[PDB]
Amino acid sequence: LDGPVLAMLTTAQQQQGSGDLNSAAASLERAQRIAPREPQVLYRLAQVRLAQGDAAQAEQVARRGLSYANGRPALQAGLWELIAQAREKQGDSAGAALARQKAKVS
Repeated sequence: LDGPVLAMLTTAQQQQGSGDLNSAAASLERAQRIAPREPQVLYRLAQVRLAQGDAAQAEQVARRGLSYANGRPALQAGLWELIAQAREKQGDSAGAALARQKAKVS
């Protein structure tokens, strides 16, 4: 396992788990300096932003992670569900259903 990326993920999850979504986001942006193309980093980053209520932001991060998630179906399913939840919180139930449709058949 790649230690540096995993260290930042681990640190991010400890911070999110503690209620410090700001630092978690900072830790995940530091993770990108090591792994700018890691969809799992983007997945967690989109989660933290979504948990902060920054839905439109989360959606674009998750949509970016998706472009790097090719041939990783469990992860693409996860990212689409995140995108659905981000559309929902933006008042968009059509784009949310269409996203959950892509999560179910990827």
